[PDB]
Amino acid sequence: KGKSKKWKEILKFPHINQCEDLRRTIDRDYCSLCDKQPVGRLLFRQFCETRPGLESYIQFLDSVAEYEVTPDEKLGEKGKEIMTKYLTPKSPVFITQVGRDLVSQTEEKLLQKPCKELFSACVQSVHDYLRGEPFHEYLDSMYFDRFLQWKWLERQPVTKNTFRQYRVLGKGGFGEVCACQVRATGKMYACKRLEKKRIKKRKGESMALNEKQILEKVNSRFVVNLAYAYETKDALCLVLTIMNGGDLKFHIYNMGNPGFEEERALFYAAEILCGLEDLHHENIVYRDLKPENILLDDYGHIRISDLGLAVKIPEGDLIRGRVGTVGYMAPEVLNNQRYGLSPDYWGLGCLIYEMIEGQSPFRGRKEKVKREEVDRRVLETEEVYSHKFSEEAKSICKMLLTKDAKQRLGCQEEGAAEVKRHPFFRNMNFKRLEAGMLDPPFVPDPRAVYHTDDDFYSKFSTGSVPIPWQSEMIETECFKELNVFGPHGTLSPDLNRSH
Ligand SMILES: CC1=C(C(=O)Nc2ccc3[nH]ncc3c2)[C@H](c2ccc(F)c(C(=O)NCc3ccccn3)c2)NC(=O)N1
Repeated sequence: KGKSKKWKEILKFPHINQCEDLRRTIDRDYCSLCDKQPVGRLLFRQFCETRPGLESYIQFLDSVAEYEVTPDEKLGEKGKEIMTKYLTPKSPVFITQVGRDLVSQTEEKLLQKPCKELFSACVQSVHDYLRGEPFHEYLDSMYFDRFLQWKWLERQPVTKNTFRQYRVLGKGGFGEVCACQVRATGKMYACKRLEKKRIKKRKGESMALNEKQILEKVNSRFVVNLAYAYETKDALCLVLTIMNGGDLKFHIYNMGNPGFEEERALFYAAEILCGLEDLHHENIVYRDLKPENILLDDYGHIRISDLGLAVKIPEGDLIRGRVGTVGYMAPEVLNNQRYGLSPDYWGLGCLIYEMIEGQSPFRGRKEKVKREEVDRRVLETEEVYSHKFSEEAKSICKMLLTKDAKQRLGCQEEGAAEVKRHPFFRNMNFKRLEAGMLDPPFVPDPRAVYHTDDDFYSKFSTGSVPIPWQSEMIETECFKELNVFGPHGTLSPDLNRSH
């Protein structure tokens, strides 16, 4: 399925003794090793399936997975099924390490009205059990041994020969993004290639590193994810979630009637709002919200896709910096004031207005107007609203485009939640949107085609990102095919240490 012919050789396990060094120097943390890291999760689960009794605790955990995705109308029926499979005195798969005391509390919260995070405490205590003896036993096992081999692979050098590069997907001041493919696994990504020459000439180091490190640590369904970072002779590359559906600028202006139906604009706004929330949760200010930085995936969901201008603000501090794009810079930025998260709500106002109207609020579409004058309109004029806005669209745009940062919607104690409560979004179910369970109102046509250096370079090129790399191995069935053990209760050669 797009894999090279030698992929099994490329991904050949190392012998287990070559992982001696890893064994000594890996934090032996349950949540990370048996839940968060996806290959570690599967291996810990495999191990459990060989110990009489533990497959109950995992079956239960899967049953709750299914519950947390179950709708409200059927939350009761499913809650009752789980109760009489796993938790009662008489249940067939009784789990004893969840208190009867907690069973009691949970029955009472149940018979009232089922609350999506109902088994909050029961899942917790289950993990409290699994992290003791079972986990420590897992560490003794063949199955962790195998995890270390997977980890070994995860850390192998990444170079341009790990990938193949195809069509250009997008372009910018500092380089271009192409569709690329991992040779060994066939998985598709987008490779953002930044010429070393341009970075140095423009002193773009900070921006490049900021972007890499922020994409590395953010994990949001509304922001492109980072899977690899590496260097070539002439470039620095980021391998990112592939977004094949075009950017919002294109979609806005690709019609008689530039501008969307409110339904659709609402929807994008909500997803972008969530994206902003995820970044703010980490104290990142984005600073460059504009339609060309939002892209669609194949299903019509969006992600914030460029973070060159984003920056981490230490807790309890403000930053200075007159950066951004003309027409999308907030007054406090244009005035070179110190600011925090506020400019992003300004940008969100700009995006909603433009999605509805088909034009920046301070700038006609294809209007010959100079930077100086746009900046002037941003600071000195109020924006106008046409017949195209419902009252609630108008309301939210004005509230987000309040010139004073301190008084602007989204910049109070509730943060983003205040924006989610605005009537404009009165129909939108955010919990489901945040869980990826709302279908978008438009699916894109797949038929369209739209010295101090060296130090910086080593900090940039860290290789594979652990969790994305493991998901890749699973998703592409490299895990399933290669994760084989010795036959009939023995060790495979890669695991024998007499070798
Ligand atoms: C979103 C976006 C570009 C883009 O297409 N990015 C992109 C990102 C992830 C992706 N996955 N699938 C397609 C895809 C496309 C495109 C672009 C492409 C390559 C670039 F290098 C830049 C670019 O220069 N961005 C600014 C920057 C400055 C400093 C450090 C890093 N970045 C912009 N132009 C733009 O204004 N925004």
